[PDB]
Amino acid sequence: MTFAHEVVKSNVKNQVLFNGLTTSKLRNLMEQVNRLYTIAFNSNEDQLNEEFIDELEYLKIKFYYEAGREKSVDEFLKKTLMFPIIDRVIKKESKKFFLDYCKYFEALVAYAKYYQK
Amino acid sequence: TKVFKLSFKTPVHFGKKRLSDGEMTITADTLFSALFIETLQLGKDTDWLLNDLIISDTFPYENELYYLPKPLIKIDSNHKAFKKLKYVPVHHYNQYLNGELSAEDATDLNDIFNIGYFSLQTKVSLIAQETDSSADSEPYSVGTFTFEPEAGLYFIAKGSEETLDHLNNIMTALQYSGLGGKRNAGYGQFEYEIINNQQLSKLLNQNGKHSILLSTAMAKKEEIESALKEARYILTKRSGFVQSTNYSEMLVKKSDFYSFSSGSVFKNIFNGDIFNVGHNGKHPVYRYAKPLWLEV
Amino acid sequence: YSKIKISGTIEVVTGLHIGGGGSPVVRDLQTKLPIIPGSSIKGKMRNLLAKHFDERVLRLFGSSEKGNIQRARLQISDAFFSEKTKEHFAQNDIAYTETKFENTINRLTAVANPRQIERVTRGSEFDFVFIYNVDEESQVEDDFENIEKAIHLLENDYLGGGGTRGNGRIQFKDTNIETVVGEYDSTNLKIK
Amino acid sequence: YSKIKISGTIEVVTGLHIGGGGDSPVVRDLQTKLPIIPGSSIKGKMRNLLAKHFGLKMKQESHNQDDERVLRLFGSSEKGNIQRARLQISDAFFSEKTKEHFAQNDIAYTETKFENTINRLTAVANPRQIERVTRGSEFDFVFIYNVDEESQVEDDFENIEKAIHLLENDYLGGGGTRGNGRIQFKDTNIETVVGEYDSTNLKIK
Amino acid sequence: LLSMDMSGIQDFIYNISGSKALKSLRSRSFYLELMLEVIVDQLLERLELARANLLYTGGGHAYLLVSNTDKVKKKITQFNNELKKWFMSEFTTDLSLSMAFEKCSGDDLMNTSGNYRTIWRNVSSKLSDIKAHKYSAEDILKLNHFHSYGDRECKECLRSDIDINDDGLCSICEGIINISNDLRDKSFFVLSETGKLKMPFNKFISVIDYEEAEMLVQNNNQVRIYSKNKPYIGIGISTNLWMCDYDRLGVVRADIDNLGATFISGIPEKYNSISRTATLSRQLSLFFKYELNHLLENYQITAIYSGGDDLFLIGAWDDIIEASIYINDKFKEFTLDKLTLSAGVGMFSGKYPVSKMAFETWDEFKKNILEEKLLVLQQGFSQTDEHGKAFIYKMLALLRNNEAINIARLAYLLARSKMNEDFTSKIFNWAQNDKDKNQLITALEYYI
Repeated sequence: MTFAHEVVKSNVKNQVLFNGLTTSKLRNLMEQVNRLYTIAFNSNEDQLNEEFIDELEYLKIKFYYEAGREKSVDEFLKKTLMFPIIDRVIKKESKKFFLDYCKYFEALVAYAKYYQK
Repeated sequence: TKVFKLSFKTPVHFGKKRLSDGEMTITADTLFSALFIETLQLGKDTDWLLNDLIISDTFPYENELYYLPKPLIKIDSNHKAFKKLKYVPVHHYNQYLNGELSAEDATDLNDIFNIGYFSLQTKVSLIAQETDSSADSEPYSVGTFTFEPEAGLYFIAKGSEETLDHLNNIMTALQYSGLGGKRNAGYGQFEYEIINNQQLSKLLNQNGKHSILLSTAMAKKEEIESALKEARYILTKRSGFVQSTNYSEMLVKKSDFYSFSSGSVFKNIFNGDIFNVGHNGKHPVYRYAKPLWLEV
Repeated sequence: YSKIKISGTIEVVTGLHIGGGGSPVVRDLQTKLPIIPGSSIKGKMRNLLAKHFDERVLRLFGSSEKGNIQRARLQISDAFFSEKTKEHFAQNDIAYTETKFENTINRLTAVANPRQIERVTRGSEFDFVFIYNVDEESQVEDDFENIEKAIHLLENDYLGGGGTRGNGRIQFKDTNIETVVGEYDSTNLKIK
Repeated sequence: YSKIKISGTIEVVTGLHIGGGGDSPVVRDLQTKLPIIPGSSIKGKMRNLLAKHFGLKMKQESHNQDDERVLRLFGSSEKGNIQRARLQISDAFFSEKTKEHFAQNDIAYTETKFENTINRLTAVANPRQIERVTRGSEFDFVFIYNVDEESQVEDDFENIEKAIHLLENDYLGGGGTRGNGRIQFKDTNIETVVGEYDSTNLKIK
Repeated sequence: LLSMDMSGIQDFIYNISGSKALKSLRSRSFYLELMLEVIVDQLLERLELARANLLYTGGGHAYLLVSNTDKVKKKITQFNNELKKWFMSEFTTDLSLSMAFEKCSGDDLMNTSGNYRTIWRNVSSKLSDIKAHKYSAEDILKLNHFHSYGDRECKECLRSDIDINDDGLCSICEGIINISNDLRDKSFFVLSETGKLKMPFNKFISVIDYEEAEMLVQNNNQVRIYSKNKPYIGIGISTNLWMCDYDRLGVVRADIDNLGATFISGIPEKYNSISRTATLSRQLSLFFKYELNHLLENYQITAIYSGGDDLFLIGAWDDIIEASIYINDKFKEFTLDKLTLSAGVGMFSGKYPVSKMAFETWDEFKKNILEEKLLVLQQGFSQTDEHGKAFIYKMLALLRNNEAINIARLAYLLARSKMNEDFTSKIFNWAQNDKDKNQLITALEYYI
């Protein structure tokens, strides 16, 4: 799944990235993921609380909405397999996999910020 | 004639001359002193554990290898690598005496010799007028050594079975006090294990014309002439202070004494003796000089 | 003649900072894991308890500088991370040591001067061991009371640097006392 | 010898920006990933304002030497007339009650306030984003005051009470003049933790 | 072939803990060296031999070519006994002299059968045999029986046996401090019956000026002139002895790697003439005692111990590193890339006991780290300010934890800076390579 993490360098075109994706339209996603990450940090056991799961549901809802609002972000989310990994995390209900996902998202975000107009 | 193996888990400072000086191994003198004073703290009878116990110097070990110090024999060839080497594993111990050890072999062994490292700890002292009024703090230094998780020290002892049991008890009791230097400062606790290495046991159980002094010893007055007939040896000045003897510690200090080092080779074996280095004290103070020979 | 062993854990409520290298912190030059050199514990304990008041201090830690030989009755070793803190942090992917940014303001200038202090992480636990060699049966209770007060003071005080400035508060948990040398009972001695 | 404990909570009226980590975040505890108020911040602001309260010379300002009373409270021990510090300011931790409250009502702990700036002769905007601890969140603080001289206790408490009031009207952290970080204290309390010294007549508003 | 050897170089040079570390060590090295010089000169005088007969001195070693007669051997016996008596009356363990000699015919000196190297190795083994048997039965019998009222250790001299008199100061140590003060300004030394330094043959060393040495020539006193590398003097017995006196901290210690082979085997089978290895020794000596003076001019360095194959230098960390590089290059020039040196530099806090610092202690380093990475990093940090130890220290943290997510973190952090894209990309590319990351880490650690 790390090929989707170094694909960001594979998506450096001419001179726009991800068809003009900017961190100004992705800041909301970072804040929402970080908010749930702190809740997962407070959680001690592996088995996630149901309210936390619904939080994941709201997260994916936000993902879909953001993809709807902006096209470059939509390309990012689809081309990086965001929705399948989100559903998988929801399926696994494990904290540790969730932290793995957050790290993946962080790598995506940071690498994206490295390349910007 | 069992041997004891030591683990620390907390660095210990040995030291030769100054608190910032650090060492890996200690000599039989310190060990005898510490075991003796631990007996006195237990308050048992010392005569039994005075003139019957035979102890070696301490020797470093690694995960599964035991070593001995280098015998000062005359080998006729490179004379560079051999100088830099101090300790030899039992595997090739007799091989080196024969001459089987190669220069590259010595290079290899020395390369494996990573059995700990040295460090300097800084400490500050505000018992002075720094806290009381207008003055400065007093930094000083100590030198400490951190053995690898499976590294430590061991000694080779012999005596009667009752002597060995008493030593067992005293060693247990000491396990929780310290050794080395700044014991009370947080250095030098140990848990020990008694292990019988078949190979080392054989090593102690050889017979030959030479003999390797494994301890810090010095013959009596009336044996030295016949002892020094054909030998290769180093003298090692032993000085130091004493604990709860007379009023002023800085006034109390055993006289500088000399003994052979731990790699000497002798032709004529001598028994040693526990020498009094005492004067102007309220009790005699004992320094240890009695050999344990490995006869080859 | 008996020895009493006191082992337990100490928790860093607000980050700890010893820094023997100094702005570093004390480490092992190999393991690179934070340790708290016991002598530091001893020094803080002594300063506190002495400030509580003298013979008793001499009995506890030992000086032998006035011609009176007594020999230390307490041995305090350094401590280390338990396996518990290490495993938790590796699992949760938490760095062991924090780097705090500080700043200082000149007056009549109002300029900024950046500072950096390495603090041990909040919540880590240290396993500590004390050894008390009871040289007098008829005093040990007294001594432990004193050691108790010492521990108690430390509970509301700090170790190391900047303790006025907001670091070094510790806590003591899971203290168990066992007799390990001699045949002296230890079922009634209590330290929190 | 006595040690006196002071407890209470810090209520953020308007957003707080301690922000020592440097976009431009706030200081966070690394075990919980939550905001903290490092005791250096509180203690230093208290010293600064309480010093400014009394007369300070230009030479005193440059050498950081302050008034005898504030200094005795906070300690300099720099040259000559040494004074061991007297009140240890501990850190602040994001209290449990507010953490539960925000979880229950699904409230972020920290906002990213967007701000702008109009440079002159260009009128051109250059934006910025700044993190602020959400208002109404509560920190727990602990102060430990030591009695190095029994005679002076109420006077030292009155001094730190004035510093507490000064902090409430002013601000901590950054953006203080721009609106960030006015705070208030709530549920203060005093209890003698060590010694035999009563603390009932003591009060801090 | 006669040879001499001091026993106790390191420990006696290295038990210094006082506040005069530079002043102490600089004089201690000189003192031991001069003890060697006075010893050998006394010997050469006794054998009625010429100063030419000395062939090499260095470390504690010295070599001479003397006659094969019985009387000579008796004299050698007597002198050796006397010297041992003096040292034992002095130090008893800290310093001793062992002397050994071997019979030879010049035919072997003609490298006739390559037996010149054999006699050299034989005398080396003989020297080690004398080192082993240092004292007799009666010697040590006195040694272990000497209960004497003594005071305590000289704070400068970590030694108990010698007797402090006032302010915790003994006598020999006190003279060491005095000669240190006069070592820089005054350059002339004189063997006198009354002096501040105690010499083995019941003699004393003082320091004088060139005019005082001329006055001693008019006095016709039994004096010898010992110098600070002063040539073209021609004043009485103008002996130009060689000693290199030039003046956190950095300490660099270096040793010739292939010096054991060079001194004996050197050139095989055809140029192993006694004169020829002598001239090799001569060149090495002159280099190590003259170029070491000359080259050090531009470095904030004081020369502490130079000679034989041992280089023990202390100074400013950056200056120490730079001069060490300079010295390696200069050596590789002067040795024509034939002899190599191994050297180490350690950074130690000031006011440390140097006796503990000493026991602590190429082209790859020069070209790659210093020449390439260090300069570009320096230029970048020159171009972008505010990048204090905070920014660099975050870099260090990022590098020190070698994990891929840390690679991403390093990328983002670099992005938040404002350094030229080429500079940030070079740092990122260097971080990717394990070797280049280790090199960049080293360069930046040097940066502070």
